[PDB]
Amino acid sequence: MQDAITAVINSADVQGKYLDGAAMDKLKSYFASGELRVRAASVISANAATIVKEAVAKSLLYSDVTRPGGNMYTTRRYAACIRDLDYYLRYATYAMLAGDASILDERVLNGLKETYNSLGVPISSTVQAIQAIKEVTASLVGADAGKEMGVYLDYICSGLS
Amino acid sequence: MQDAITAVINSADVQGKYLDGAAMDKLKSYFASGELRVRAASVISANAATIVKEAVAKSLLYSDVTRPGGNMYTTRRYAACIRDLDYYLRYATYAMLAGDASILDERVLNGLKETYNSLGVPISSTVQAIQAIKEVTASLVGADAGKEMGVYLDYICSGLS
Amino acid sequence: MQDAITAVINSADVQGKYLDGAAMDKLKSYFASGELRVRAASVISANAATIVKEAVAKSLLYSDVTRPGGNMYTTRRYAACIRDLDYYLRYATYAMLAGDASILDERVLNGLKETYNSLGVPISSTVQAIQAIKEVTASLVGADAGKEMGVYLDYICSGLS
Amino acid sequence: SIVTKSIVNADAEARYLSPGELDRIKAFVTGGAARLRIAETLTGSRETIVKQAGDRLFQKRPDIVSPGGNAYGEEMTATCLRDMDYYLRLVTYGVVSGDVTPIEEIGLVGVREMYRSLGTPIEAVAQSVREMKEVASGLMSSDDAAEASAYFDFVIGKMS
Amino acid sequence: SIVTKSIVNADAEARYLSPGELDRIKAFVTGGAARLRIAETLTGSRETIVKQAGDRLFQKRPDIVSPGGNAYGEEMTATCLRDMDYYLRLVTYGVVSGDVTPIEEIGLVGVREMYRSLGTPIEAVAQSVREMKEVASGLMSSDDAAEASAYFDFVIGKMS
Amino acid sequence: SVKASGGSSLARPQLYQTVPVSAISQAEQQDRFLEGSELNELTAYFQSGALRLEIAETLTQNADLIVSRAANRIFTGGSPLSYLEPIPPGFRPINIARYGPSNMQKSLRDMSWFLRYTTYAIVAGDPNIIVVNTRGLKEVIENACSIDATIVAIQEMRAASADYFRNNAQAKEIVLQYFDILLSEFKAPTPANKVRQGPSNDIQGLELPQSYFNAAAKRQKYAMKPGLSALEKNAVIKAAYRQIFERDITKAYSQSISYLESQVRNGDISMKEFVRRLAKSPLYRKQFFEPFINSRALELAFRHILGRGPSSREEVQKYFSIVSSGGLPALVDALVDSQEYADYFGEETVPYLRGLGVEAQECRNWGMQQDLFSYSAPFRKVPQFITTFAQYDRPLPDQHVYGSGNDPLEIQFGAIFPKETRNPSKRPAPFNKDTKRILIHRGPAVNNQVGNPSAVGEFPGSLGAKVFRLNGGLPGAGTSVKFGESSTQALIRAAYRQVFGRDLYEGQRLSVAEIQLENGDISVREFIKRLAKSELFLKLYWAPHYVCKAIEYMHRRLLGRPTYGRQEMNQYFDIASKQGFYAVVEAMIDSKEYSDAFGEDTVPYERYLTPGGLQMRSARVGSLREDIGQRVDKEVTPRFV
Amino acid sequence: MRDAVTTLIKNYDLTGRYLDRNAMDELKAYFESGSARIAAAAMINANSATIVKRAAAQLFEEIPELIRPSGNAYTTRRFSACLRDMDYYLRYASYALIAADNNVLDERVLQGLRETYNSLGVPIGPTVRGIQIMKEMIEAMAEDSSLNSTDFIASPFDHMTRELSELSV
Amino acid sequence: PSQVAFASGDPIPQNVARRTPGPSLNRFKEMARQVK
Ligand SMILES: *[C@H](C)[C@H]1/C(=C/c2[nH]c(/C=C3N=C(/C=C4\NC(=O)C(CC)=C4C)C(C)=C\3CCC(=O)O)c(CCC(=O)O)c2C)NC(=O)[C@@H]1C
Ligand SMILES: *[C@H](C)[C@H]1/C(=C/c2[nH]c(/C=C3N=C(/C=C4\NC(=O)C(CC)=C4C)C(C)=C\3CCC(=O)O)c(CCC(=O)O)c2C)NC(=O)[C@@H]1C
Ligand SMILES: *[C@H](C)[C@H]1/C(=C/c2[nH]c(/C=C3N=C(/C=C4\NC(=O)C(CC)=C4C)C(C)=C\3CCC(=O)O)c(CCC(=O)O)c2C)NC(=O)[C@@H]1C
Ligand SMILES: *[C@H](C)[C@H]1/C(=C/c2[nH]c(/C=C3N=C(/C=C4\NC(=O)C(CC)=C4C)C(C)=C\3CCC(=O)O)c(CCC(=O)O)c2C)NC(=O)[C@@H]1C
Ligand SMILES: *[C@H](C)[C@H]1/C(=C/c2[nH]c(/C=C3N=C(/C=C4\NC(=O)C(CC)=C4C)C(C)=C\3CCC(=O)O)c(CCC(=O)O)c2C)NC(=O)[C@@H]1C
Ligand SMILES: *[C@H](C)[C@H]1/C(=C/c2[nH]c(/C=C3N=C(/C=C4\NC(=O)C(CC)=C4C)C(C)=C\3CCC(=O)O)c(CCC(=O)O)c2C)NC(=O)[C@@H]1C
Ligand SMILES: *[C@H](C)[C@H]1/C(=C/c2[nH]c(/C=C3N=C(/C=C4\NC(=O)C(CC)=C4C)C(C)=C\3CCC(=O)O)c(CCC(=O)O)c2C)NC(=O)[C@@H]1C
Ligand SMILES: *[C@H](C)[C@H]1/C(=C/c2[nH]c(/C=C3N=C(/C=C4\NC(=O)C(CC)=C4C)C(C)=C\3CCC(=O)O)c(CCC(=O)O)c2C)NC(=O)[C@@H]1C
Ligand SMILES: *[C@H](C)[C@H]1/C(=C/c2[nH]c(/C=C3N=C(/C=C4\NC(=O)C(CC)=C4C)C(C)=C\3CCC(=O)O)c(CCC(=O)O)c2C)NC(=O)[C@@H]1C
Repeated sequence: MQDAITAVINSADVQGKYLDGAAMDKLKSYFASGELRVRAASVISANAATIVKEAVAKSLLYSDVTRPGGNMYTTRRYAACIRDLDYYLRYATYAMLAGDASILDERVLNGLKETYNSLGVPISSTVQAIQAIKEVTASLVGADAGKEMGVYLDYICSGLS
Repeated sequence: MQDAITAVINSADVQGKYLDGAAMDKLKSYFASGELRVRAASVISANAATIVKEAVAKSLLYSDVTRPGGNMYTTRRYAACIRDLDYYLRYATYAMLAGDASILDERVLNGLKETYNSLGVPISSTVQAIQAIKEVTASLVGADAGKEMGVYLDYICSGLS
Repeated sequence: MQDAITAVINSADVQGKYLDGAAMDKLKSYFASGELRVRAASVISANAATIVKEAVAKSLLYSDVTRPGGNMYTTRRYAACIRDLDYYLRYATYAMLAGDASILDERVLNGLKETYNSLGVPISSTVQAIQAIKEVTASLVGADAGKEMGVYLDYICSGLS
Repeated sequence: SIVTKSIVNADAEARYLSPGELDRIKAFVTGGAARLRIAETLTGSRETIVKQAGDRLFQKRPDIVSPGGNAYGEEMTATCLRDMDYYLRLVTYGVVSGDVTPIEEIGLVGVREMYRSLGTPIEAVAQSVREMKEVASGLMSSDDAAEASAYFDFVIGKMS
Repeated sequence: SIVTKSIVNADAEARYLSPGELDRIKAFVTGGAARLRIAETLTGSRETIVKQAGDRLFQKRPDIVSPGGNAYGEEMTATCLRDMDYYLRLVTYGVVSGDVTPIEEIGLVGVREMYRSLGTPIEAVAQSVREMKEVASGLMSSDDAAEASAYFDFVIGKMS
Repeated sequence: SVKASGGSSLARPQLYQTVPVSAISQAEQQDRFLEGSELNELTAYFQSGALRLEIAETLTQNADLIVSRAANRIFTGGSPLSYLEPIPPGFRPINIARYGPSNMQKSLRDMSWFLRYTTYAIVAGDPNIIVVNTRGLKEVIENACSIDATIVAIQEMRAASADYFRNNAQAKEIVLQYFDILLSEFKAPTPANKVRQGPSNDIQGLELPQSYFNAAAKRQKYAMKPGLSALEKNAVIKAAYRQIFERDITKAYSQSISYLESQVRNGDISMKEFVRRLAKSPLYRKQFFEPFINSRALELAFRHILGRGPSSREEVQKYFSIVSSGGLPALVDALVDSQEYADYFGEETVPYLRGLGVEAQECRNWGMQQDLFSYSAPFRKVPQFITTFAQYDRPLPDQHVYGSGNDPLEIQFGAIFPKETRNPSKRPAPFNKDTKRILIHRGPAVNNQVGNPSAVGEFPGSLGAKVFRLNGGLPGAGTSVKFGESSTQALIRAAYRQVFGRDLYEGQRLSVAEIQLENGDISVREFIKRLAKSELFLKLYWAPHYVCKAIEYMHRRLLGRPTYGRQEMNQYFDIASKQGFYAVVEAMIDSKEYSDAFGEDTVPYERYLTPGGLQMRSARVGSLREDIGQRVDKEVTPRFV
Repeated sequence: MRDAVTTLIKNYDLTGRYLDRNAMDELKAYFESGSARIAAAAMINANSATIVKRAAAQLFEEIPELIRPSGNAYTTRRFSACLRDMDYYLRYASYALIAADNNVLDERVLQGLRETYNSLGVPIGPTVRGIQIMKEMIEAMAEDSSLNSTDFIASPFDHMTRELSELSV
Repeated sequence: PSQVAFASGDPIPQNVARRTPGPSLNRFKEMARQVK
């Protein structure tokens, strides 16, 4: 994976360059955002389970997905799905802290579409669940942090497209 | 491609022998089933659009694939899925007429799985739609010719898996 | 894998239904067939080596397959081929006991055709060997259990051609 | 066979077989006993046809089996008769199939290049097929003889 | 960086970043000005740092610049100073990122194999990094000298 | 980063033309032996070779003096030779101190470089290198170098070089001619770049410097005209067959459509109409339509009719729609009637492969077009343009980090990999060192060690594979009918089936290891280590494979899962480099994850699958569940009943 | 090809959502930056040839091996091809600046670029350095001129730099 | 007749020089000229 600092480091290294003014400026901008990122990460970590619970209640419960024949039917499948929502929330928090989507490219979206297609998991339903997670997380962490976390959750969603 | 007649001829030619009694029996069996094959092919050709329509209504409509984020969402993708089913029905009819699945490998299956994987087309959903096609065709064509068509539709399904 | 009972239960559970009259009728029919299935399976377990021996002698021996240049030539390849026949007979017996072909698809036919194509194993000769197994088993176990074993051996053949 | 021919034609046009093509397949399927009978006759008299035709050929064109000829020698004459037997077998394939495609695909695509490389005169092979045709027609009824002669002369025309 | 290392540690355990890890990231990000200043001081004196460290190196190991040594002649000595420049630049990378991963990925994984292939005594490179460390610590305060010395010692310890 | 790769094969553009390359390519592009023309050119060139090498020798020996004369005539006020790396009206000598050391260095270097490449051209027998690298050098150096000064220097070098050749009008004329070409080409203005405009809005426009085209091998162009001799018309028709069918099937198999050839050589039909009807023919249908799915057939058709592969996702989409609607005739008509076709080939010109050197190339279909232009293109059945174009727009696939070929079939026994050359199907993707492959647990989903790392070793129950453990005591840890003989032997045979996939033939089992296990002297882990390190395992599963294929299969057998990515793969592969097969086995079985998942008493087992393996197992008609991937309608008796 | 508006619309259509307040704010930001983006593109159009020439000269001064024997800019053929590649990068960077979206670079520059350069032996690193040189020249030019917004300028070049360059850490 | 041998003849080894630090090390070269 590659965060803002590491992205700057890579850009400088591949030119054999020491960090110039612009690179230090990018580092300083990331430092300025760091406080907000840490605050949002703390709040989400404290409330990941309830964020997932509310997202599920919003998007999945009391629909054909949880009824007999639906992909969330049976306890094993329901547990797997809420586990997946835990995955997406945790990795979106990781990306928000890093300020970079590369972790999502490396260990979230790689082969995910094939995984769900082979399992038969419905793509549209999980996209709507991730949208619900974005909305609940925004309502918990405020407009700005919700915008950033939404950037990364929407990155995941676009990956599933 | 090979049909049943050409299949037996080539099995004799690879060994460099004339057509013996068993080969003549195979040819007689094919000539005896040809009338049923032709009638079934005429019936399927008359109702091809209806067969695919009813199979899709039976399997895919009002499910995840047709909603935003599902692989059949947008009119282009819906039309593409429909005409993939049209392909499968037409080639299954070809194979049933020929009494041989050689055409399916040659002009359907060779590289189709990789294409679907690259496009992210769900294979299990495709198999369920093809099974719906099998059921509709059998209800339209009869039990025995329906079984023969099912053989080649299942051949396509297995090739996709 | 599913047996007949588990197939009934899965259809019911996918509907979310209790087992109604028709499902109980299917269960009763399978229970009625259980004794015949067990007798046939005991006979096949008793005579498996003989069944394979006679099927090979009927279908493969004294032909180009065993002579230099054929795929069964060399003791290693001979052993591999008769091992494969033993595998197919064992799995057909499993399927007959279960009354379901699913174990064949999950354990045997998955990737088998690609395997034999990458190995250069001749498919028609294998199918003929399996059909010889079917005839030997029919003559050994009867005409009813012979018919069921034939259904499952023909299932194995269908997934190879 | 007509089945494969029509299927290929329809496939290239991304369409189902037309009713005319299906009726043609129906007629071909019905009229198969006569074809299988002609083929059974030809395969029954295989060695006799090959031997008589080879005798007639070598009588007619001694240069083929005289010094300097391509078929000169015990092994060369045996090989020439082997080729005659190949082409009889292909003719039976064509009769059974009701089509010349098995003959063309097995033993006429590039046949000129092969026999040019081997040094065999192709017109003498055509003559050999003519002799085989005469011998085969001698052992059949007029209608069956004409039906088999159709494939024999297809081979003859393609080989000369 | 500190962020990526903490994320990787947490993800290996399938958990969110702990409060202690979050506090460490917060402290790093708040103290950023000092580390950027340290990087700027190392970058500005790069020529003199490399030059004086190389002088001390060729004084402590004259052999490498004696005939038969890896750094013999102006070309090989120049390339040695160039390598010292690489390792100083990586030191700055590790300082600004608050983690040794950039240094390690760029210049330590498989370094033994490279300098063994090139016939370069790896111990002499470690000693050169020691010389650069001393010169660098002579150009900054004690606190930031220690801050840089952590990563300098990392490079030295990995190359020994 | 980029999400897909079209592959990358070595590209060898021609830097310049030489006489043997010219002649041999002239023969080879026409698919024939060298004839009297080319052989005579070769004879004359080889005969002149001794003289040419004499010229080169004398010029390289005296290059110092010639360059010195040039530098002395051109420069004033100092010694140009202090550091070595007819008269135009505007010529004036250049001052060394004013002009500068860097520019003086470039002046001397350029003079020596001109002489060096002149000797190269003499030896090659063709001035193409000089033309290529000198036409447009003027505009490159006008603003820092005097053109009159360079001209005078080249004239001085020409005179000095020719001064050594009073022999006769053999050496002198060659030197003078090559230097005259150099002079006129340095005096040349820069020619305009060759523009390849996008035929539509989904394809970008490009341009190529004319020097690049001049260096590359020239594509022979065949045009059917009424006035051509019969032999020329024959050559044109043969070229048309070579283009459309990828080889001369008339020469090889006597395959031909005679009436089409008569019509085209009479001028009844144009070469464009001839191409249209030939590509619709049953010959073309049988060779390049019937053997392929439509997706691959259209790519081959683009090769044959346009001389290029698909350029974008939109193009393959459009033409696959066309072939779905109207089949081969519609596809051929669309390609031949396209504005692009008429833009390049018009009515008379036989289509030709464009590719590198003929025009500016696109990056997006680089590798795919490299593959398509190979004569082995007909034997790739898997579509390459639709697959790669779709994969550009999507995240990384489920695939081994080193490619699809490194994924074996997830079957009970056998190490079956796709062979790179047999039915080529390679699907390269850029996995960096840190990607992690998503694996499907054989068991409860929530026990996947990614989300539940402490679940490692949790037996999967009914949802996963059977697990064999030496839980019961071992025999003799006298009496007969001791029941502890069946369990231990079942475990031994299970271990054999796990390490090798299936049971061995008689005489192959490691009997000493079996007794040493049955006597409590070793653990189950030690026994499977002995099995994995056995010469039989080496011969079966290590020796016959690509190193990384062997490692991947090993990992699946021993750790019960595919590798996650480049970290595990790289460590095992590095051990393979340094130590060898036994050390790789040691690393796998001594790893922490082995201990966690399997103790000293558990036979390894399949713990995870790739999506592809699970789909293979569970997507067949007889195993596909009714609720997976479809709408399950609840059936209720009609209310009127 | 996708610009900023098309990217936003794709994101919202994926979930079947009507454009909300955040969408309108992002569209407003793009529309208000449009004038500055147009001005930057016009300034690049007014200096593209000189930008390319000066960037190439600086690159060959920084890495002199490129124009020396065995260098990939060695000989006029390769030198001209290199200047051509720099022109490509500048033209597509200008496109990306106008679109406020780097997908045009992904579709028409980067996809398969590593494969082509590997096939030809073109060295990637010097090309990335040349891209950065051109970026710095554009930024200095924009600063000198009467342009208000110049932060977007770096985005395309950096994108190419990140997409093509080798991963070091 | 034996003169035809070029690829079948005795190989003529060509001189390929070991590469040396290019101008990109010029500064360090100066430092090397001032390190003695
Ligand atoms: C009753 C004894 C207790 C109780 C029950 C309760 N459950 C829910 C909601 C759900 N229950 C399930 C359970 C299952 N789905 C399955 O597929 C299976 C096996 C086939 C089981 C057991 C699910 C999935 C839900 C989610 C809702 C949905 O069906 O879509 C509720 C509602 C809770 C809420 O906030 O909505 C309740 C009340 N509650 C008690 O207190 C009892 C101890
Ligand atoms: C929930 C919103 C939807 C849903 C989910 C669902 N998922 C599974 C099974 C798995 N989920 C994953 C996903 C991941 N594993 C990873 O490592 C990552 C990357 C961080 C991801 C995203 C996997 C691999 C599986 C397979 C089992 C395993 O965990 O190893 C299921 C169960 C499917 C089944 O048939 O058992 C379900 C139900 N299903 C829905 O309907 C929701 C829309
Ligand atoms: C209303 C003006 C008319 C009408 C509508 C109608 N539509 C359906 C079913 C479907 N409609 C769609 C449409 C879309 N899917 C897409 O992706 C797009 C682009 C965004 C469109 C427009 C689809 C896919 C379906 C299938 C059902 C499903 O969504 O799963 C019906 C139902 C028909 C039936 O028999 O089920 C109806 C009634 N019908 C009229 O008569 C009006 C003229
Ligand atoms: C329908 C039951 C399912 C479905 C289908 C679907 N397919 C596509 C796109 C393509 N399908 C093909 C298929 C073939 N290529 C061949 O050569 C043959 C053999 C005769 C076949 C059947 C191809 C090539 C495409 C790509 C076309 C293109 O370039 O756009 C789509 C659209 C994918 C997209 O991204 O546009 C769809 C929707 N999808 C489902 O969910 C059903 C289960
Ligand atoms: C003679 C010393 C003993 C003996 C021999 C015997 N063998 C068979 C039949 C077969 N033997 C083989 C053996 C091989 N095939 C191979 O590829 C290799 C290595 C190259 C070997 C050694 C095979 C394959 C057969 C099957 C027949 C076939 O070739 O297709 C028989 C006949 C058995 C029967 O019932 O038909 C016999 C008699 N028998 C003795 O008693 C001697 C000790
Ligand atoms: C026998 C009737 C025919 C025949 C067989 C033959 N097979 C092989 C080799 C293999 N067979 C398999 C099969 C399977 N692996 C599985 O997981 C399953 C389900 C349990 C099956 C059926 C495999 C994988 C191999 C290769 C690995 C191995 O052999 O252990 C051979 C030998 C080929 C070789 O030289 O490798 C042979 C001879 N051959 C015939 O001619 C008969 C028609
Ligand atoms: C033979 C009895 C006389 C003869 C013939 C002759 N014809 C040509 C040239 C051509 N003949 C044709 C005719 C056709 N081409 C077709 O495709 C068809 C339609 C099915 C026909 C009827 C054409 C088009 C040509 C010109 C192109 C070609 O050569 O194929 C020649 C050669 C003329 C030449 O100058 O090369 C000859 C010799 N010539 C006689 O003297 C006989 C009386
Ligand atoms: C001026 C009086 C003299 C001079 C100087 C000069 N040259 C350059 C730059 C270049 N020269 C070349 C040369 C060649 N390219 C080839 O392929 C060959 C063989 C035919 C040669 C000789 C090239 C490629 C360049 C550009 C790259 C570079 O700088 O090396 C300059 C600098 C130009 C600038 O604008 O900075 C100068 C001053 N060349 C002459 O021929 C005169 C004797
Ligand atoms: C200059 C900074 C560097 C350099 C360049 C160089 N490139 C080539 C050849 C090609 N460059 C490309 C690149 C593209 N084609 C496209 O369509 C696009 C996307 C918009 C790009 C970026 C291609 C495809 C080629 C080959 C085809 C062609 O010439 O059009 C060369 C010549 C290579 C050779 O010797 O054959 C050179 C020199 N060289 C350097 O040293 C710099 C790092």
